[PDB]
Amino acid sequence: MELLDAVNTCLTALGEARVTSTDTRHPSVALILQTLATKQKLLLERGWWFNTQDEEMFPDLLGRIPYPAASISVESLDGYNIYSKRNNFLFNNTCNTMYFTGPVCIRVTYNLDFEDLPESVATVITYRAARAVYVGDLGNDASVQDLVLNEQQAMLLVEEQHMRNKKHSTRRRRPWGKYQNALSG
Amino acid sequence: MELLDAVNTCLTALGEARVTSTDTRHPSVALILQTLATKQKLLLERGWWFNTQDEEMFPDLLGRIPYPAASISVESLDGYNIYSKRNNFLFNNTCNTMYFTGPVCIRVTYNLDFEDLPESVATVITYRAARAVYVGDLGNDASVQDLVLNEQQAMLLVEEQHMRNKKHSTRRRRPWGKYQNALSG
Amino acid sequence: MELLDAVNTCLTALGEARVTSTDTRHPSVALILQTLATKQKLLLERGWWFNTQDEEMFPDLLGRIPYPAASISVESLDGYNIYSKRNNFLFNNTCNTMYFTGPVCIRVTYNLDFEDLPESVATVITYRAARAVYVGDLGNDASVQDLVLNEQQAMLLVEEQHMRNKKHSTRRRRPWGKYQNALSG
Amino acid sequence: IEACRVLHMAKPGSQIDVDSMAERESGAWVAGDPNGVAAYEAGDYNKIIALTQEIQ
Amino acid sequence: TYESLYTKYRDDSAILKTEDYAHWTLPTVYADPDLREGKRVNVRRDYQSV
Repeated sequence: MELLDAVNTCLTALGEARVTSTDTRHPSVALILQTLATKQKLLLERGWWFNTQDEEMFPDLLGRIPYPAASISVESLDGYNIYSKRNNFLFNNTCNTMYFTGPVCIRVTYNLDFEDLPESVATVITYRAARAVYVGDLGNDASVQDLVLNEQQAMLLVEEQHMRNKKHSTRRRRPWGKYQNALSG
Repeated sequence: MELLDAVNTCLTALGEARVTSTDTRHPSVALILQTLATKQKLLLERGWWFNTQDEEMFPDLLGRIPYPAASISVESLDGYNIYSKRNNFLFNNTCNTMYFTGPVCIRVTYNLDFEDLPESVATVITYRAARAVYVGDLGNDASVQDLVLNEQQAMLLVEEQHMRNKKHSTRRRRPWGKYQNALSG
Repeated sequence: MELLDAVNTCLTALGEARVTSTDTRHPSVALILQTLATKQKLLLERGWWFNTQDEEMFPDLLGRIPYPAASISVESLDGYNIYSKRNNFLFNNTCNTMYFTGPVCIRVTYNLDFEDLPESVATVITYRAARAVYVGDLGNDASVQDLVLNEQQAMLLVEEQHMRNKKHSTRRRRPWGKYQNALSG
Repeated sequence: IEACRVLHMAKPGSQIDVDSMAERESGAWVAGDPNGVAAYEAGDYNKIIALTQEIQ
Repeated sequence: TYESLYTKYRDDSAILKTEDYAHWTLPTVYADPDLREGKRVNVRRDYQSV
């Protein structure tokens, strides 16, 4: 879904005329783009089936471990340790220190381009931005009840798709593996 | 159902006069066509009984596997692996790499022409586009309660038809096959 | 029920004067006729007791099987196979191919002339078209509550007639035949 | 003989994923209402119970 | 050349069918002696012991 399509949808929802290029100097386009970017950044924070991976980081000469630039959130995977981002570097919350001793394992959530997002996610982002602009620029009229409804319908499909892709099952737990090993001799 | 019929239906719902050719230079026709295209693309994302097939892809010399141009969504069928689309190429989410080693199996959802769509689907698309245009161009009046009702009635028939065509049964599960094999000697 | 009667009924419901020939150059007649045709095409899609038959098709020299021009929907009857219409030809959805090897069996739903339709079906079509035109041309007034009521009353009779003609029974199931065969010796 | 109809009806107007429910292996997790599909019911058992007593 | 007669007089269909019956009741009574040379080869069991 090209950004121009989302911009035109927002303009049509706001009542103004459609455009042809996202570089047009109309002042509403900048606000639309900023709102779209902010909503996209906020939505993907939790993590989904297409923007979550595990990675390992290594320390520098001093002992400071940097973090990926495109990431949005960090989490630990080493026992009960806690990590957080501070001063453009990882912070060891469990020991109140900034210098590490070796590599660590952490979960990372990445931010992607608007084009690569699935259709369902793009619809949710577009319809959230449209309402955020319309309410702040024209007041709370009776037409927002359609934008909210469209957002909810899109969110249902998003959740269904995410549940379908992950393929959760009860056969992946270790007790089942132990039972199957026992049922062999 | 020709596109001209849908355009004329939308124009009649909006109150303007009917037309004769989809190439007419009236400015509302472009908006109608864009809305129809967007709604058609969104609706078919989940997949139905007429636009779902299984296919196998092969890697290039480097090891990158492209994806069909007409597809809307991709899914994996190899164990518990996860695949996604990124940078006009398939991405291996389970290993955080872009280069594959061999062929893969994936589900694909295709986008078709408006003419080939069944009548029930075309009615739903037309009545969604009509409301999306009317609400954004004239406000939320009392006449949208008929468009929503028509959309719901059409969706019921669409779902009934899809359920009829798929022909789900309890005799296709493997325990029934094992039972029938046992009942033979 | 002649088309002129339906046109005059729609005109009377809309408040305009009656006419004498369907060829009259009044501009509302064209819209009435188009709406009637669209509603008739949509209604008969599911299939009833007077427009459903089974037929067999044969392949061409290349291996492409065309479909009847008057049909509205196609369905398969060979095991668990799935067929659909695409590019003015039948498509084998189960094998992702367009070329067949032999004859096939499929259900077909046909479109008939307005004159041949029963009275109950014609009343439903006329009263649907009348509302579709009145709401879009004059708004949602309090007089549509009579058109909807008439449509519902006609639909009840339509369903009763269809149920009467089909003559469903529990004696047509094969277990009854087996029981009757057993009760003989 | 009427008591030998084995059908499952998908309620209209409910959120469900019929394909996943009908095609996934046993043990999977799916998204949808846990009551969107119900077994066909005609109420013909009481009539059997009644007829048996009169015949007896 | 009694091996020829031994192979001639066998009935493969019965031997292949009688595997399930043993598998449902007592797998160890019907184990093939030609797949082992003095070491354990695992035998699978069923979900029920009736």
